[PDB]
Amino acid sequence: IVEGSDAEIGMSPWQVMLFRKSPQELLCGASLISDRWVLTAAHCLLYPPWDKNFTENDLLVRIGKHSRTRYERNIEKISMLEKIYIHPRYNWRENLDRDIALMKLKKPVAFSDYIHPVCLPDRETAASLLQAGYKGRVTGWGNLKEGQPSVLQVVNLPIVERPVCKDSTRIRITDNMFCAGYKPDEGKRGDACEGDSGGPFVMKSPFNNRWYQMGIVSWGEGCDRDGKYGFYTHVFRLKKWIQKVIDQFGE
Amino acid sequence: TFGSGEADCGLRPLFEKKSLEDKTERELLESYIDGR
Amino acid sequence: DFEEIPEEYLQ
Ligand SMILES: NC(=[NH2+])c1ccc2[nH]c(-c3cccc(-c4ccccc4)c3[O-])cc2c1
Ligand code: NA
Repeated sequence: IVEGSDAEIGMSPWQVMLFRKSPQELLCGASLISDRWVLTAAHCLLYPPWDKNFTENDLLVRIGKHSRTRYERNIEKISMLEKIYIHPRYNWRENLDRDIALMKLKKPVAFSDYIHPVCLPDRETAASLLQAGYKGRVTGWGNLKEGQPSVLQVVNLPIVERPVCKDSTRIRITDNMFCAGYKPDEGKRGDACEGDSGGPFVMKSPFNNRWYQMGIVSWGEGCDRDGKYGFYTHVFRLKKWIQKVIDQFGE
Repeated sequence: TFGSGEADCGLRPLFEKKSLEDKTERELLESYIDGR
Repeated sequence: DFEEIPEEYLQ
């Protein structure tokens, strides 16, 4: 996260870390949506251009963390994966369209003051909150510049008007993506960066006080460059796929 | 899990559940065009 | 840079 601050303890209890076993390294961010399911970006698991194709057995999910490199004994939980489901139409060849994946944990995790699931939006919440100018929050242990943080970082970014998003790149934007960030002319900065992929973009409903995950960190061209924005997967538009694998393969 | 969803989702043990606000959530709420 | 995690989680 660039130009963000350290998070507070228990500020994002749904934040997850996808950790590789060998080498033992942070791979991506992810989020907890129930006691047995994690949501992340499909490119974190499959990206053939760079020969990336991970299997259950190669990953570990660390939940309840704050510190990036320490094993937070008695606070975090490490789970193994039972199954990984990538969106059948994830487009890694052209623009990472439908960059979403679900991971089923081997065993359910128990919630605590540091482990709690985020809500997935419903048509109405998406409708009222995904408006240009409204700010959302992104969290992650990714790069600070285009070193790394010791603690989870957070930054609040405004959603941008879709034309502005399309006119900032040469990549074809789809309705399954939205972009966020400040305009060169807004004197504020911030963006996600390498290592933040897969993590959550959330908003707090002023109607019922709950936090909803509206997006997943997907891509950007550089980090916090002026005139560019970060792109996020539109969770609500892919929710029927989510519903389907969950009630087709578990809960 | 699904819509509205999980049940107790989105209510943080250390904040909403105790009626405590984190330091920048107001920035979010203030951008959703005010609350009156 | 990461700290070692308990062997039981690799196995
Ligand atoms: N500026 C942004 N908004 C942004 C957001 C997410 C990102 N993820 C990355 C990223 C860069 C290199 C490799 C991966 C990657 C590739 C395959 C598997 C896992 C991560 C990234 O997610 C950069 C990147 C930049
Ligand atoms: Na920018």
